[PDB]
Amino acid sequence: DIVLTQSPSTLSASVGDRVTITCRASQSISSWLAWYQQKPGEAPKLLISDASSLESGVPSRFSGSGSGTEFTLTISSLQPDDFATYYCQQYYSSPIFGGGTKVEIKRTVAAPSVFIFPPSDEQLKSGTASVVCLLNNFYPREAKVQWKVDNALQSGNSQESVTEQDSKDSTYSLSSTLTLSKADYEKHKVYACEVTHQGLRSPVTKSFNRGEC
Amino acid sequence: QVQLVQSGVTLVQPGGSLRVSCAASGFTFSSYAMSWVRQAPGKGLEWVSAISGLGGSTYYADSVKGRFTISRDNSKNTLYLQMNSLRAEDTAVYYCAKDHRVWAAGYHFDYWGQGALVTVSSASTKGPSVFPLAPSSKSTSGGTAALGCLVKDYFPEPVTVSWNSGALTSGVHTFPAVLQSSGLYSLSSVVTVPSSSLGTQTYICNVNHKPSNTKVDKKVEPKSCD
Ligand SMILES: [Cl-]
Ligand SMILES: [Cl-]
Ligand SMILES: [Cl-]
Ligand SMILES: [Cl-]
Ligand SMILES: [Cl-]
Ligand SMILES: [Cl-]
Repeated sequence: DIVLTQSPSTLSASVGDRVTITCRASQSISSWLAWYQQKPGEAPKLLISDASSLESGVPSRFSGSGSGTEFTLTISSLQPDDFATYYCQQYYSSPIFGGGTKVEIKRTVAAPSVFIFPPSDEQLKSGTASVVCLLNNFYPREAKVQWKVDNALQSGNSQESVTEQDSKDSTYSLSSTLTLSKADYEKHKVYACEVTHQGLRSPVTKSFNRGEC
Repeated sequence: QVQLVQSGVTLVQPGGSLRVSCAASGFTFSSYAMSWVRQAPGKGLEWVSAISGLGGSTYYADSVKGRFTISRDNSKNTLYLQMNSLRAEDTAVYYCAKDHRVWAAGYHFDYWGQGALVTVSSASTKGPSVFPLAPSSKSTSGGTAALGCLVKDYFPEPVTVSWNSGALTSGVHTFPAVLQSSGLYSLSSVVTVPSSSLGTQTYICNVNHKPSNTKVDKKVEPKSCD
C-alpha cells in the first residue's frame, strides 16, 4: 500500500566516508519508520526506530533523521563492519519495506579479463550447447555482456551470475551463459561475447568459430 | 535471553501445504504482536503477515491474503504460519519477528529468528552434469589462462566444487547458482592458472552434490580451438 523508495540502490563507499541513505514514502508516515542492517547469510538487525531513535548497542556512528515522506540514515565515518545492505520500513499503516541500499566496498577501476568457452563435445552428445563467457576480476560491478551469433544480437537465451566482492581485492567476476540445443548450435558458425566496461578503452570481443573449436 | 527459534529447509510441491513455526522465549510472548517477513533468493525483505499479542487480529500482504494463515499458541509461546495453495514465487527464507514495543499498532521488529528456507518446486532430486570449460587460445590472456567446470541440471541446492581435491584455491571462482526455466540449477566454477604450464599441470574439478550422493572428478584438458 505505502511504497517506500530507497536512493541510491547501491552505494560504493570507502572506509571513513560519511554515508547517507535516503528513504522516500508515497504518503506521509509521520515518524513511524525503522532502519535495519543485513549481511549475507543473516537475519536483519534493527538500528533505528521512530525515524531517529537509536537501538541499544548500536554505535553512535549511525544516526537517523526525517519525517513525513523523507527520511535519511547517516553513518558518520564508515567502518569495515558497515559494508552491508540497509532497509527502511514504514509502520504508519500495514508494514512495508523499502527495496534496500547495498553499501559496497569502493576500490579503483579494474578492467575485466574476458575469456570464452565453447561447448564441450560431451555436452553436445547430450543434446545441449552451453557457451560460457567469463569476465574476471573487475570493478565496478556495472558491465554489458552481449551475445552475437553470426553477427546477430541475441536476447533472452543467456543468463548471468556474479560473485560477491572478493575478500582480497574487492573485485567482481561474472559469467554469461548462452544455451542452445545442439541441433541449433550446429546451424551457426561465429560465437561472440562482446564486453563493454568503463575500465576498457574500447569494447572487447572474444569469439570462436564452431568447427575450429 | 530473548530467543526466537525456527525450523529448517523444507521442499514442497506447487499447490501443496506447509506449516512453518517459531518457538519464543525470554520475554512475555502474549504482550507482543509477531510477524513473518520473507526474502526470495537475491531479493529484499517482504512483510508477509502479522498477528496481535492475543491473536484477535491478523493482517496479511495482498500477495498471500487468501492462502496463508498466521496463528499463535500463547501457552507454549509458539508462532505459526500455515501456507496453503503454495506457488514457486513463495520460495524464500521465512523469518519470525517480534514487535519492538508492546503497543497495539506500529509493527517494527527488534528480534528476528534465524530464518527457514521454504522451496516450492515440482522438481525431483537430480545430480549435476559436469562439463569441462577447456582452456585454449580464446581463454588465454597473455601469461594467464582460464578454465573451469559447468555444473548443470541439478536439484536441490547445494553443490560444492573443489579443484585438485583442495590443493588449488588461488584464483578460484564458484559462481552462485541460477535457477533455469527447467526448474533445475546450474553454475560454473572457474580458475586462473599460468598458460605456460597448461601442457604439464593437471586440473580436476571435484564436484559433490549430497542430496543425490553424487561425487564427480572431471579432468579439464586444453583444446586447440583458434
Ligand atoms: Cl542507484
Ligand atoms: Cl541476505
Ligand atoms: Cl562509533
Ligand atoms: Cl513489504
Ligand atoms: Cl493484543
Ligand atoms: Cl483479541
